[PDB]
Amino acid sequence: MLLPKRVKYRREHRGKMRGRAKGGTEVHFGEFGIQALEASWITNRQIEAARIAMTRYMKRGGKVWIKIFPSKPYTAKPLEVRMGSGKGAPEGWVAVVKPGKVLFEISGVSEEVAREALRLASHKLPIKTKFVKRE
Amino acid sequence: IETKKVVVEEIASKLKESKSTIIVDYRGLNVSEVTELRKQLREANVEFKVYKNTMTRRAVEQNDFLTGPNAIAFSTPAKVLNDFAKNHEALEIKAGVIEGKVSTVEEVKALAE
Amino acid sequence: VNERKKNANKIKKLEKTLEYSENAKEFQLYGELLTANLYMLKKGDKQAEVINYESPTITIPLNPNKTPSENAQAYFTKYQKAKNSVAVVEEQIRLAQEEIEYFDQLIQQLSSASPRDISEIREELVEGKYLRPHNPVLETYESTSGLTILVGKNNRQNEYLTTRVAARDDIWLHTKDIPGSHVVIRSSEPDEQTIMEAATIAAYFSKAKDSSSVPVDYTKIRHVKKPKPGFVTYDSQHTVFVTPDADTVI
Amino acid sequence: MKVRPSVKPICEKCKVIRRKGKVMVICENPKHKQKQG
Amino acid sequence: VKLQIPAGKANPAPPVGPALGQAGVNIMGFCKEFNARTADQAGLIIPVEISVYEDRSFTFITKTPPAAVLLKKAAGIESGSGEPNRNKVATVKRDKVREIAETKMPDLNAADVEAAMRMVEGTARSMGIVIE
RNA sequence: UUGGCACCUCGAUGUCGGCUCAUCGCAUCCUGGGGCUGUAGUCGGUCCCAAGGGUUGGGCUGUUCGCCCAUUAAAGCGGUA
RNA sequence: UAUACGUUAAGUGGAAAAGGAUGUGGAGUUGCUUAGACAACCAGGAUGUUGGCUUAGAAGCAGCCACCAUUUAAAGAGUGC
Repeated sequence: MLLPKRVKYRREHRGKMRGRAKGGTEVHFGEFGIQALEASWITNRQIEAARIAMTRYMKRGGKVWIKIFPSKPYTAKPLEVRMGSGKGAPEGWVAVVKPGKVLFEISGVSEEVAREALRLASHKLPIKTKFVKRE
Repeated sequence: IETKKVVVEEIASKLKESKSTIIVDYRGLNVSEVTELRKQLREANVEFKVYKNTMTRRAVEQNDFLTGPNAIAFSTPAKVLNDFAKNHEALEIKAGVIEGKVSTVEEVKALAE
Repeated sequence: VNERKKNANKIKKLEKTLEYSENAKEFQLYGELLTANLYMLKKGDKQAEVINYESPTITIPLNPNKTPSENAQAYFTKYQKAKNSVAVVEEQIRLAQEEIEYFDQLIQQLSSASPRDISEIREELVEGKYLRPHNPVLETYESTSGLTILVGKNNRQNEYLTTRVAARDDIWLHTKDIPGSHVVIRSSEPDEQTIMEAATIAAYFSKAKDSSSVPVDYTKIRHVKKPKPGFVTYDSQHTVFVTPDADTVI
Repeated sequence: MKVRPSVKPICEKCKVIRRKGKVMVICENPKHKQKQG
Repeated sequence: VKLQIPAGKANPAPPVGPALGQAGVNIMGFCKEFNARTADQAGLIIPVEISVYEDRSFTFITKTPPAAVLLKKAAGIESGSGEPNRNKVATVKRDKVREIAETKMPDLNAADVEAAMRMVEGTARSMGIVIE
């Protein structure tokens, strides 16, 4: 459950996930990676689920290199409450994702193993994905 | 491709080098009996190998018996062969040749005699 | 003392609890016999008159619903389980006994202590996290042959002296018994006068001070085992019966 | 049967087919028998 | 049917008793017959084959010891490597390689001494032995 | 369901529970027909098709709900201000 | 009830996702392939060896490590039961 240690503002606007990514569109730390085909917010619980999933499938395998970090916080008012009276309290932390963006990489491991692990992770994630490799 | 070319080449080579050779089936026998045959021909100094019918024919012309399963036994032999055959009796001893003279079943048997 | 006494009673609990689940070998032997006799046996039977491989004749019970294979495998399973639990309890025993011996040596040191080593012992225990909140190591006095014999009532300072303040061929003198301090002269190779004088310093700061029957063990530092803390074994050792002494030991 | 939308083969002998426009799985192992619905 | 049995120890029941109780033959007379033939190094785990015709006509054949047995007697060790190629813990000599080769030449397929040696070398790789 | 928004209704839309009267859906409680089973049998579990019919009487509580007694093939979940 | 070219066959059109699938249409890359491929049928599918460790037992297949050599046309110190 990743966390930014320190932040300026505990409360931010949400934003808009228009367009494609700026960077991180291609694997370069590792060999076999995964990228997105949509745009969405992703949570520390999602990423750690995917991470531990692939690492359990691999059991010693090489290196991973996540390519993101949930910097963004997201609020949520308490339950059964009218509107207004200030912005809701923070709940967790979020990473924002554009399409064309690489999320997880892999090295030290064969292609079939990598593809299967990333499949497993994709099923923990909400969005549509693609298997990718380095050029 | 060229690999198969090389293969048929050396087959014709060892063929023309030999002057006794026998052509048999390998079907209906276990690897144990097979290796028994192999060992007794190793000590006999009688070579024995396994090839495909098509490339075998290409080597020969570089006839009718060449179909079906076919292994070959070079003596640059028939005794040990027919002994193994009388022992096990799940074989074909279909053909032979000597000095390039195509030997009949009865003729290779006679050399075994 | 509260902690050491607690650990002692803890292992007492564990031991008197251990005496009630010890049916491992029976199940092992039963599984052996059943796998040996897995051809005379019906599925549906209650008992089995069976011989041990001394040729007794044992009647092993069965589950009349199961196969002999299933039953024997269940016996192996129970053996496995009892084996596991006993291993657990024995590990806990080892832990507790290590702790108890650590605290017993610690109390020996605290009995034969000086404030300079007590200040170190406190930090040692805070490091062990039993508590909460730099070269001075040893303390010495006179000895035979006009020699100097250094010691430390603290376990940590004693170890610092034994390791960093002497060589391997030097001699360490300590108790030949349960618990006492550790002390030696720098390259302790002096006469039998000093050999017997070190025994007095050993018997003074020991588990039983003023005990007139305390044997001291003298051994080459080359065989001083630096294996909890201060769990130092020893070899290349001799032992001499001795007794406590007065401040003339200084 | 094992009715489910995530229909797959399980063992190598499991054989996917289509029947009446529906997807189904065949195997000698009936527990591997599946269908979408 | 194969049985891995020390020579002088016959009728240590629990392994072997079942080995023929399905056959139903005399276990112990057979065992002492096995000892009588295998008046050998007790502990030498002989591979003995047995063949029983349906009428209880049992005939058994002792054979050369295993490669692992001979190599553990050579190195004087108890066990091969728990993780060979991560921790080699055993070693024996090329002369001993020749010796065990020349020993078990009759049984193997390899007419070549050196090929039999290669077989034993693969075995040594499997059990964590190096050669000198 | 608890709720959020305030769109009709404040020149009046009566609001819990119960009685009578039923009616509809099926994500079926029983009955019917099947697959699988860690389904021996008897009983079961789970899933699938099926809404034709049926789906108890009492004690306590205003109660709904719930607990309890005794039965039943079963004592279904909900909508209809 | 037009013209020409194609697509779909679900009544999609005429309601919706994750995910799943020898659905089909159009291209494009690539391996093998009449010195004979894919499937099918016949036969073989072995030896050190039961690879060693662990295990009461682990013998190709509880698990750790390794995964070599021989007969070899080839047989994995082993794909699944």
